[PDB]
Parts: sequence; C-alpha cells; structure tokens
Amino acid sequence: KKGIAKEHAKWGPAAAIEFEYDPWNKLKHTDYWYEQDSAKEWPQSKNCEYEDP
Amino acid sequence: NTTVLADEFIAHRLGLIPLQSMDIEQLEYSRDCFCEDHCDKCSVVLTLQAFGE
Amino acid sequence: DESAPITAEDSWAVISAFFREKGLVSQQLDSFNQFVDYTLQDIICEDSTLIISFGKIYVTKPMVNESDGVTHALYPQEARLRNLTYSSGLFVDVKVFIGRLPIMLRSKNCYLSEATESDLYKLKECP
Amino acid sequence: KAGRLAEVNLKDLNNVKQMVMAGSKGSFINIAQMSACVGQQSVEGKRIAFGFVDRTLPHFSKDDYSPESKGFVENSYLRGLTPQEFFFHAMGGREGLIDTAVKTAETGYIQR
Amino acid sequence: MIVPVRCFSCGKVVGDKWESYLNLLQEDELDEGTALSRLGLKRYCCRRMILTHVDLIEKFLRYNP
Amino acid sequence: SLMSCISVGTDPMPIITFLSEWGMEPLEDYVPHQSPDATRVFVNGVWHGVHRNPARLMETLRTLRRKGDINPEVSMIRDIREKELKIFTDAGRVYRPLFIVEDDESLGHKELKVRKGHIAKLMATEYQDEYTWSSLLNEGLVEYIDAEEEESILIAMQPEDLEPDVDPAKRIRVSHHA
Amino acid sequence: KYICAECSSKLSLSRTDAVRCKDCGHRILLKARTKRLVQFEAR
Amino acid sequence: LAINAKTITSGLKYALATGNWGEQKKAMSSRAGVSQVLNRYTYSS
Amino acid sequence: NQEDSMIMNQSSIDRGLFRSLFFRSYMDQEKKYGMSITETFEKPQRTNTLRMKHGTYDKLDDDGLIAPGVRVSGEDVIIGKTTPISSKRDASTPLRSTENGIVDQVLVTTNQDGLKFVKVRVRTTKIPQIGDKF
Amino acid sequence: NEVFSRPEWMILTCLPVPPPPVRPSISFNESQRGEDDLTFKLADILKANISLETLEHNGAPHHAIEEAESLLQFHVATYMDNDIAGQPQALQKSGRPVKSIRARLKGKEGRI
Amino acid sequence: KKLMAQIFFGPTYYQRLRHMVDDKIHARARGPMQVLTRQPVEGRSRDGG
RNA sequence: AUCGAGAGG
DNA sequence: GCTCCTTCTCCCATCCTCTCGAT
DNA sequence: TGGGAGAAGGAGC
Ligand SMILES: Nc1ncnc2c1ncn2[C@@H]1O[C@H](COP(=O)(O)OP(=O)(O)OP(=O)(O)O)[C@@H](O)[C@H]1O
Ligand SMILES: [Zn+2]
Ligand SMILES: [Zn+2]
Ligand SMILES: [Zn+2]
Repeated sequence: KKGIAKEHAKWGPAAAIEFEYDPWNKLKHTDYWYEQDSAKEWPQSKNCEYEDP
Repeated sequence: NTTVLADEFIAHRLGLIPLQSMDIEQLEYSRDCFCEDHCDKCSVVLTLQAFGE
Repeated sequence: DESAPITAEDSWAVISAFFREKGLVSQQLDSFNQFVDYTLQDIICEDSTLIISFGKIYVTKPMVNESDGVTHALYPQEARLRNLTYSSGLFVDVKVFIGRLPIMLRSKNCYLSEATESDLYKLKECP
Repeated sequence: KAGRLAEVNLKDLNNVKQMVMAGSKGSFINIAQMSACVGQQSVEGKRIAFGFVDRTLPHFSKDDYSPESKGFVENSYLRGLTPQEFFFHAMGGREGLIDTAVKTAETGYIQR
Repeated sequence: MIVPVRCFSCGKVVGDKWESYLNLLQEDELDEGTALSRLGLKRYCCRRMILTHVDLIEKFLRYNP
Repeated sequence: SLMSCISVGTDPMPIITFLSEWGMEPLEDYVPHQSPDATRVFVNGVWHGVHRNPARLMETLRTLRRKGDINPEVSMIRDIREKELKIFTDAGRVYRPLFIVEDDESLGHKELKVRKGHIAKLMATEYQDEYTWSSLLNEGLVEYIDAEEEESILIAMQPEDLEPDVDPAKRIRVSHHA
Repeated sequence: KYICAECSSKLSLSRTDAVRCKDCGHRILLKARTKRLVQFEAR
Repeated sequence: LAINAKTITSGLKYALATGNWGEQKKAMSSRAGVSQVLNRYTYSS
Repeated sequence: NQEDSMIMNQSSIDRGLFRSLFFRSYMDQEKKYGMSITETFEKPQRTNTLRMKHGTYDKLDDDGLIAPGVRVSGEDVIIGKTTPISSKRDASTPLRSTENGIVDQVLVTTNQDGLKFVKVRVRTTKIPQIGDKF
Repeated sequence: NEVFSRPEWMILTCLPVPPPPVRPSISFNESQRGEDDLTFKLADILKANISLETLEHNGAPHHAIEEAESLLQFHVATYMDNDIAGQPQALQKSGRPVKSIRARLKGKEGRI
Repeated sequence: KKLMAQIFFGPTYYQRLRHMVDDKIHARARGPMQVLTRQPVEGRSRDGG
C-alpha cells in the first residue's frame, strides 16, 4: 500500500542525505574543541575546496 | 510456513523490501479508497511460493 | 627457534589448550563422574552386611519405565518435553534394582557425551 | 593536590570542567581519579591488609610496606589499572556495595 | 539471525550484500575492510551492519524440523 | 574464575608410603629432643611424623608432582618459620594453573621452563584438526597451585616482568623485579 | 491433523484414536496448523 | 523383591527438585539453595 | 535523556533495532483423582460445565485445544478441559491478562502415568518502547 | 483490678474458641483444600480433654492422669505460644511448626 | 543549524534487558481481596494492590 | 495457601 | 547489707516490587 | 546469630 516514511520507516526512499554548509568556520556557528591547536586537530572537509579560506 | 523463521519475522523482512514506486502518484491511499483490504487502484498484490527441493 | 623465551602473546595458545582440554564446566562433570565410578561403590560396600551383604553396583544407561509398556531408552529432549526425569537404574549384586540415580548431562553415563555435532543436531540438542 | 593541578590546567571548553563548574554532576575527586590518579584504596577504614602471610598479594615479597604494595593506585582510569591495582580497587569498591545491602538495615532500624 | 535488511541508522539496503561479502572474503581472499569498501558500504553505520553479524540461520537450518 | 578448578579427591596412601621411604621418622620413634631442627610432616591435616632435612624431601616431592607420579592436584606446602610440611590430598580445594620459573643458569637470569617450541607444538596440534594441556602438565611446564600453597611462592604478572624512549601514555608498572 | 516429532504421519487421532503414531513409536505430537488464513502487519 | 527401591528414587528426586538437601522430614541441614532452576535467559547467564 | 535515560531513534526501531521474540509455554495435565476416575481434555460445553472463565471459547477445537496460527489475546482460553465431580466442573487454563500473541506449537504427550497432557507455546514480538531498559 | 483482672483468671478453666472467620478453611488451587492450623490445634485440645475425661471416668492410675494433664497443658500452651524457650515445638502432619496466635500477632508480617 | 558543541559520536555495544514497562505497569480499582484479613490481595498477577 | 529461589529500584 | 558479682535469658536486625517453582 | 540489655543467682566481706 502507498504510504510515507512518517508512518513507518519502510516507506522512506532516502538512505542518507549528506547536508553541509560553510566548510570553513567563517560564520562562527561552531566553536571548535581543541587540545593544543584547533586547525590541525580537526580534519579539513572536502567542501573546503570550493570556498576561499 | 515450515521455515525456522517466525511468520511475523518474515513479514517484517518483507515490509522492508524496496519496491518500484515511480508511478506511486496514480494509486490511492487505503484510507481514501472506497474499497476493501485489497484492491487494484489502491494496493498491489504479490505472491511468494518457495519450496526447499 | 626452539628455546626462545615466551612473549605476552603466546600465552593465549596455552589458555586455548587449557580450555580445549578442560572446558568450562569440567568442575561439575569431573566431580559427578567420580561419584558414579568410585564414590557410589564405596558407599555401597561400607557397612553393608546385615549379619544380607551388598556387593557390586551397576549403573545402566538412562531409561524410562513406561506405564504398561516396555522400558525404552530416554534422551534428554524426550525427558524435557514429557516432564520425565533423566535417571538411570542402579542394580546391586546382592542384581537387585534399588533405585534410580539422576544422570548429569554429558557425563560418562549420558548419551550426549558420545555424540558428535551431527548426532547432537540429530538428537535436537544444541552443540 | 595532583587532582587540583590537573583541574587547574584544564581548558575552559573542557566538557567535564563545565559540568563541575555548573555543579550539575561530577566533582573534583572525579577529575582527579579520571585524569590524575585513582588514589589509595581502603577497606573498613584501613588500607589493604595482609590476607596472606606478611603480604597482600603473592606477587610481592614479604615484609613490604611500600604504598604500591598495600593498595595505592598510581594510575588513572584513562591510563588503566594494573592487575594488582585492579584487584585492590575491586577490594576497596566491594565495601561500597556491602554497606548498600548490609549496613542499610542498621540505619533503617535507627529511623524506625 | 538471517541478514540485517536495510540499516537502522540510515536505511540503505544491505540485505543483498551478504553472499557477495562472503565471496569477496573467501573467493577473492580480500580482508574485511577492502571487501566492505568494494561493496559500496562507505558510511560506518552501514559498515558495522555487515561487519558485525552472526549468521545463526545456518545453525537453525541444521535441525530436522 | 575462568582458569580455576576444584580438586576431585585422591588416595593419600601412595603419598604416605613415599614419605616413609624418603627418610621421615615415624611419630612412634620420635623424641622431642636431639632433633630441634626437624620438620613436622602432616598429611591431610594428620601429623604423620617428623622428618629432618626437609629441603631434599620438598625437592623430591616437587619432582614427582611435576612428572605425574603424584597427582598434580595434590598441594604441598612448606612453611619454614614454623618448620611444618603440609601435604593436602582431599577434595574441594580450589586451585589454578600457572607457569613455572627455573633458574636457567645457562641463559643468565631466571627464565620460564616453557618456551616457544611448546607453543608451536600446541598451535600445530590445534591446527591439525597429540600435544595437549596434559602434555604441558606432565612436563613440569605448568603447575596447579591452590590458595594455601600461594603463601609460599612468588609470582610474576608477565614474562616481560621477570626479564631484567618511553611511551608517556602507558600505565605505570613498578616492576620491582625480585 | 497431528504430526509426530519423528516422521509426519498427519494422523486423524479422534477421541478413540488417542495419542500415538503409526510409523514410529514416539509419544509426542504437534497438531498441524490452523486452516484459517493469518494476517500480519508488515511493520 | 523384598527391596523398596522408591526410598532411593523418591529421595533423590525430592531434594534435587526442591533444593532442601535432605529428607522431607528434616529442615536443619543446608536447604532450599543447593539445587536451583538453571537460568537460560542468555548463554552467559 | 536527563537523569540516566536515553533517546532512541524511532526510524531505527522501525528497521529492527532491538526487536525480539518472546515465547511462553503453558502446560496442563489431566489426572485421575481416584482409582477408576479420569479427567478429560475436551471443549467445555456452555450448559454442562459448572464453572466458566468468561473468556472466549470460540477458538478451541473439538479436543479443547487451539491449533497453531490463531491469535490469542487477553483472557482467551487456550487449554480448555473439564473435570467431573467426585455435572462437570471447569478447569480450563486461560492466557495471562496482559499478554497476547499467536499460538506457535501445541505438544500433545502422554505422562509417565499414561495420562494425556498438553503444552501450548505462544509467540509475541516486543518492539522497544518508551520505558524499556537498556 | 477487682472488676477486669483477677489473679484467679490467669489459670484457664474454660477456654473460648474463636469463630470460623478467625480460622478460615483456605482453599487454594481447585482440590487442594485444608483446615487452618488453629482448627487442628483445637481438635488436639478436644482430643486431650476427652482423654482426661475418659481417664477420670476410669480413675486411671494417677501416674497416667498426670501424663494426660501434662499433654493437655502442652497442647493448650502451644496453642497460644509455640515459641516457648527450652521446649519442643508442636508440629503439623507436614513436619512444620504450627502457627500459634502469638506468632500471628508478632513480627513485621503480624496483624498489627 | 550547526551546534556550537561537537558531539561525541560512535558505535557502542548495547544490550536490551528483561525489564519492560508493559510487564511492570499495574493499576487496581477494587479487585479481588483476601479471605482471612479481607484486604487487597498481593501481586500484579493477582490484580492486587 | 505454604515454602523456597532468583531479580529490580 | 551492700556489693557486686559473674552468669544467665533476652529481644531485636530498611523499604517497596517482580517472577518461577515445589507441595 | 551477634551484641545488649535486663535479670537473676552467688560470694564475699
Ligand atoms: N536496600 C535498599 N533499601 C532501600 N532503598 C534502596 C535499596 N536498594 C536500592 N534502593 C533505592 O534505589 C536507589 C538506588 O539507585 P541505583 O541502584 O540505580 O543506583 P544510583 O544511586 O541510581 O546510581 P547508578 O544509577 O549510577 O547506579 C536508591 O535511591 C534507593 O532509594
Ligand atoms: Zn481500495
Ligand atoms: Zn547505514
Ligand atoms: Zn511418527
């Protein structure tokens, strides 16, 4: 029968929807957790290749 | 069901099988269909017959 | 390559050998096996003369005395399903039947001790 | 003092420090035991006694009164406890379960 | 018990990647990581679904009934 | 525990007939004089007699037990500060197996009797589906020690411990190296 | 409508027929399965 | 004949099925905690 | 998730996370109560029996048992038997009040005394729910 | 007290027997019924009293009348207190001690 | 929106225990009572208080 | 019913 | 007549809840 | 059964 994923997860056709924005922390929406250095301990995301540092 | 699996176990596994739904917009919801538990314009009937020969 | 000292990794081979020989419930199977083989006869022989004198004792394989029926072999699954008691008769060569001793599973008197994995699956017993 | 030296040199964005600062959960002793050292293990108000003859465990020589020999856990939970320290910690922490199931009846009678 | 259909964490189908996983492990002699990556299981939520699974069904299939 | 067993019971008489042949003095012909440096030989809690030079007796008993002549579940305890030799043979004693360290004067420091060749034999036997746990026991490589006998031995936690730049994150091991 | 553990005689076993099997002398029986169609919600 | 087997059987079948390690007429000996129903909730249990 | 509680993903639960099967086995025998007396495993009647359980007897078969594959819920009667007097009394065994399921297997066996007895296994699924302990 | 409590009333001559509600016949399962402990104890009291009456009617050797009186005293004492120190407890057919009124009124599971 | 605090995230082995609310919930509305003391009977299975 | 076991906060 | 005086008899020992046995 | 009372019975001045 026809249905949506709200009623049961068996009706959901989206396995995983990766969602990201601002690969660099320009907007300061996240305060990075660090021990000694904050830029060398957090891996650089791939989408950082599409924005100016 | 002579199998070593429970009926509801197999039913749950069947419910999770992805089925083609490209033309889902043409079918009607069960709640909105002037029909019964099964029909042709609000549901699709499948049959599984297996034997361990 | 024959007398080199052991590293901290190689002791797991020793532990594997220990658990392959002893097992996990040997501390109950070896105690019960002593009781049937040796302790039972010692209890039977000690001060057993009514001066009549009891002698050798024989422990059969587990069996069920069916009502108005021939005594047949009893397997643990049958005992579990039919609410029976897994026990074997003791015959004292005074050979008089004196009672039934319950039998520990996978002991020397249990069928499962002489059953392979295929036999255990056939007997509906988990290996 | 080791725990205080550890807590002082913990940054403000440390999550366990923020919980201690707020007082929601955790305390100084938790910081000391998880980061610096578990400390001394005591049972019945006294340190670990000699269950064997002149020693606490068969892995120590007799007439040994060093702190490590009688239940001082120099390690933290992050670093991990050695088998002797693990057993000493188990001995110390069992007392925390006995007084929960045994000595609770001695204070309920008081209240009754 | 048999094969974890779909994926609790996301919902990707992993019920059709068990026989292929076993063939990669045995016939192709690859290790678990390379076989898992060659099956298209990138996310570690899907990766644990096939990596950590006990196929007890075979044992249940060894009894007469 | 995983590697703890309970003794099943053994006849003490074969041990006793050893002691009378190893030089023990029967308690009948024992005078508590002319022999102050003498050990009280007990068996199963019964003071069977008194024996002089207990070191040789203990050495012989340990040699017999690490060969199979004495049941490996028989615990033999010597306590010098009371000069008492206690052999136990009854059932109900909880023991655990552990390795045996010998002097090994050839290779300097003391080293375990069991070596990598025995491990290779065990692994080959496991993968041959001959050399089992009993083979280790019968060769003196592994010994059963109960709680009472633990009061007369010194045990090393790891083989590396007995062996006579540094990771800061590794746990602190004292390694007093007795 | 009764199936023994060993072999599957599928006997009738009315009041008079009692509890037993033909082929094998085994003393446990399973009373087959209901004819009524079951219905499970696949969720 | 002339031997009452039940005395053994019903003996060994009572304590072993109750835990009262003794005859049914005795309550002094270690009782009710010798034989316990095997816990099969999990293999580790 | 405060105070040692958890938030579980409903979508993951829908896909089979921590689901389980629960089997319960009820047992019932018939015993003599005398020298030449015997109880009977049969479908209880509505007028002969002296007692009732207010449960639904519409699911029992002729022999007083329910064949596997029947959804039994609440106060339903699963092993129905009637005992005589020394007309007929009622000794049927119903389900647990708060338990429901589907009949899995029905074992009909003879006791060591030659008396017919029956075990019935009921199977249920326990989906994780708010308040379950992990 | 002259009206409510005299010493002569501490020696029992006429004993009140309670109604069935005090000692109901508990009926567990279906056919596994049985009278209460107090009913059995009162039946024993009646048996002892009838034994004394018969012996007195027979003028039995005083050495047997004394034994019968001791039996009556023991049974009527255990009826109200089965926890008497230094004496054997009266037992049921099953071999368990009877539950006297004193045991019913005493303890965390008592009436009060 | 992003969260200012990064969340510790990873696989962990969890076990389901025998204790479930559907087997613990109870409520009594003047059900069965005892015959001796005429008080509410004891037990969830007996519809007790 | 009684007895006993195991188990949770 | 205290002086005790040692020696005895004595009643206690958290709360609530769940399930499964055997008679 | 693990300490406590309180009570009791006994010796000694
Ligand atoms: N023997 C007891 N007597 C009285 N109350 C008890 C007893 N045992 C447990 N409790 C109750 O249960 C609670 C104990 O909670 P629990 O056992 O979950 O440990 P906790 O203190 O909550 O810490 P955690 O949950 O980390 O173990 C107490 O608050 C207490 O009210
Ligand atoms: Zn329709
Ligand atoms: Zn996934
Ligand atoms: Zn058959």
